[PDB]
Amino acid sequence: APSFPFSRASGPEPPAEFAKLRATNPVSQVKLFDGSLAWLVTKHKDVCFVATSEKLSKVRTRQGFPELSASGKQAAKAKPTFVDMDPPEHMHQRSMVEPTFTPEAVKNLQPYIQRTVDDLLEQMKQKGCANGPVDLVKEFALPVPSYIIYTLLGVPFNDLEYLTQQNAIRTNGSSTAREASAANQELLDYLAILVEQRLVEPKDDIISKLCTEQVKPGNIDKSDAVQIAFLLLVAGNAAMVNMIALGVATLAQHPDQLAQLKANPSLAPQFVEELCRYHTASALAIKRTAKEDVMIGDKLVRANEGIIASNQSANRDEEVFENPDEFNMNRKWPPQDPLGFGFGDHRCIAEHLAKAELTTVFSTLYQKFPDLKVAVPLGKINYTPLNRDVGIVDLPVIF
Ligand code: HEM
Repeated sequence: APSFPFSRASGPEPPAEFAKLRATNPVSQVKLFDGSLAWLVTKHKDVCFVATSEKLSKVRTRQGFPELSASGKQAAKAKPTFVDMDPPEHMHQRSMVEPTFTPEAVKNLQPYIQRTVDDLLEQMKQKGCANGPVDLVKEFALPVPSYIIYTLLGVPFNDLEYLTQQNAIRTNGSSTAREASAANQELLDYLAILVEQRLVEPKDDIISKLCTEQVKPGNIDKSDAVQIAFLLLVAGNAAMVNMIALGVATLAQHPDQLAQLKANPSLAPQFVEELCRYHTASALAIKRTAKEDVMIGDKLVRANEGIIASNQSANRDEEVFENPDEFNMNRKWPPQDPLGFGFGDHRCIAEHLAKAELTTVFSTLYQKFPDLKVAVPLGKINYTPLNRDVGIVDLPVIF
């Protein structure tokens, strides 16, 4: 059984194994870092099955849970938030914070999203690039999602810059373990103060709603509110930053599509759909154990065995997506959903918000900067480590 996670074939490419497995061994066992085994599912239909089957559990205290790193086992001991709950606990908690993320609520947030993007672009323009290229990640891909989720959560404007830097430190590959941990605990400490403040004087933010609607009635306690707020901050931010950077890189790699997008910013929704299919920035979240035996394709997954369903692989499944390794923003979409945001009950709470952030970025960035260029050869872009989720660390640009 091969060691999993697999390493990307190269900076921007999925691991090579998936294509071979889809063709020859679509449900197979892999070996995790601790020597334990897990079933790896690679076809779109089977990923959807795993995502929705009521015979499978996200509860990490079940033995056989496929923890992928030593730190993952550590984290499994803490009180779970809804990301790791099954029904009925899952929606009991997830519903406490869904209202901000509904399609309609996101539609009404569009002018706020646009303003945030515009303001960061204007700053970038005034900082300029007269002495040399600037880092698109630091100056734009990082602050856009960070500023939005922090503001939604209830952080005041003045504190965004420092807290954006510290949340980045948490996940920067360059951070030492100490630095990352300190930044983590620091964000938690910050959030705990905000919870105290909003319990005394609520404001129009997600933390206040937790406080008034859940803490004060005794449905959850203050610590729970902190953890839920924290989940919402850290679950998707690194993914968003990576999707923005990858989109810029992908457009540079496919100049005619950049040309099309500049000529018609109304193509941004379809560009984002293709981007979220092609670059599966969160590929390791659809994990389960079997509560009882379940058949998947030609395999029996027994009770207490772990399963990993690769939405990355699903998104490249030739049976669903014609010419799947072709980036094509004019793609003719099939009836089956791309799985960038997962599937089933646990499907990304923020899918609508993420897509709105990305659409706003890709309908504005090249209007503001029609001559934006990556300022290193595309071959030399600094991607995330090949054994981690796809992403970009920094991206020098000129404009
Ligand atoms: C482009 C950016 C993003 C991508 C690609 C993405 C992708 C994902 C994927 C693959 C999952 C797993 C869903 C499943 O279990 O089937 C997920 C879950 C989740 N995401 Fe995102 N995400 C993104 C942005 C966000 C943002 C902006 C937030 C927060 C605001 C967020 C919050 C969450 C949470 C809380 C969950 C857990 C949902 C549950 O288990 O009920 N995500 N996301």
